[PDB]
Amino acid sequence: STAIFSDRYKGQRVLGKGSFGEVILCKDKITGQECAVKVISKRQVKQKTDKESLLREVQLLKQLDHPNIMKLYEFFEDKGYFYLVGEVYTGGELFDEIISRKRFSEVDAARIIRQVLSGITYMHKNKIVHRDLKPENLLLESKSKDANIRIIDFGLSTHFEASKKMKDKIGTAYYIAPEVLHGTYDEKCDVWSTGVILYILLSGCPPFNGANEYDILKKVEKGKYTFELPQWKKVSESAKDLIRKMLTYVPSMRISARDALDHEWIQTYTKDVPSLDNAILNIRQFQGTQKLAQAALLYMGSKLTSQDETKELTAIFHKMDKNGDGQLDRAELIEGYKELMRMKGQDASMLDASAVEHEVDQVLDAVDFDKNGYIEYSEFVTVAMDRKTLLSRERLERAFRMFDSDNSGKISSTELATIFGVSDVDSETWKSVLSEVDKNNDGEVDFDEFQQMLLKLCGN
Ligand SMILES: CCOc1ccc2ccc(-c3nn(CC(C)C)c4ncnc(N)c34)cc2c1
Repeated sequence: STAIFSDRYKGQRVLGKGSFGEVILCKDKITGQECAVKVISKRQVKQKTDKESLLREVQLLKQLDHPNIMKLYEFFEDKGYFYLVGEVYTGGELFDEIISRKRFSEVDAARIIRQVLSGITYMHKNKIVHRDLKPENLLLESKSKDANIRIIDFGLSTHFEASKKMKDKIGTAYYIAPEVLHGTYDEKCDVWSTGVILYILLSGCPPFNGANEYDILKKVEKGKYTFELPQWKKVSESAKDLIRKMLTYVPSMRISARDALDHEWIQTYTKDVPSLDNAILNIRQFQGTQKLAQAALLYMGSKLTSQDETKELTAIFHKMDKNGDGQLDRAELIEGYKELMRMKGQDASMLDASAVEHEVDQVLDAVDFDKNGYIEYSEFVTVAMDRKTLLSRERLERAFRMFDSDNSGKISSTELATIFGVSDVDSETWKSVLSEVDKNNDGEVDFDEFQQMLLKLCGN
């Protein structure tokens, strides 16, 4: 008989959203082992391969072992989902840690890139390609400072189709190898992606850039880039030589991961070296922008999900309310909330019956109602839904504050252009919405105004 994920694991909390699914911090019900589970919804993510081929890849991945590669422990599958259980890392994304440091030299970059190349080299030896390598897939193992980089998502993109949705696409275009765009690719695509990441570590700007996703993709496909920016004047010849070799257009002429590890630049800088201050500055701006556009798309999504789940939940309860007096008990609210999850797939957070009981009790305990009596469902619906959004509403706010590095209270129109370009919101569409909110021609918006624009960009 098939083994069941929630027989073995309980959810602690959501860690975040990555490629193909939500990632949840889980705990083994017997051993207390904490793990990070990536939950992939079959409704939302299509498979590329047969079951057979996926099972064999999983089995291989459970056996592979390298210090710069996320350890996979278990794999489960049921009717609606795939569950990929792996080791928890607590150090967060590499670039998030880099923006927090006072100095950053080529030696720091070389030590980072060596780790990435070492992980990749090993995976290539095992005939596993990443293809979607980017900064978000480089996690630090712990929150220490000599912490190792662990690369996540190796092998996934071969078996599951990427989302076409921008909220899931943010960041992808800078890093993708040109040959991946055209369909004929091999493991060399991962060296290209690393070259891009390295270019960014040493200058703070993407080598291939543009005002929207398609403009970025157009630059990538032409494959041309330069080292003419001022901050390249501070950088060694050997680093630009390696970059050139990694960003070589024709894959057969591009350096391999293994050979890159032997490059002069890696050798010299990983065994009287200035800080790259202008690069740190550009990376923190790049990062903040990426994080705010991401938060803007999630917020818009969250509002739409709420509009959808509010009405669904009310209809479920109306139906359930046989007598029609507006009064359900706690087990009924639970059955209805379950009914909502049965219909939805959005909550990886509500893995089993027991997580749903708990969530109901959280809402009741907020709403000043006794859990042992009968309850007005319309009031319960109102509180339950804010719970889900405000997470995104307060993360939106948090992300607006982090982007506003000067504590000015405002985002300029130029900055909005940048943010919406990354978010791939049409230029005349956002300006139009900004016209409707900025009637004083300040050419800038505060947080509430920004939020209002986003509500207008999602049909509110
Ligand atoms: C074959 C590789 O496929 C997988 C399988 C499981 C994963 C579990 C966690 C993560 C993961 N994703 N994230 C980043 C999230 C917050 C976006 C993690 N943070 C900490 N520890 C982790 N392990 C993760 C990625 C996975 C990728």
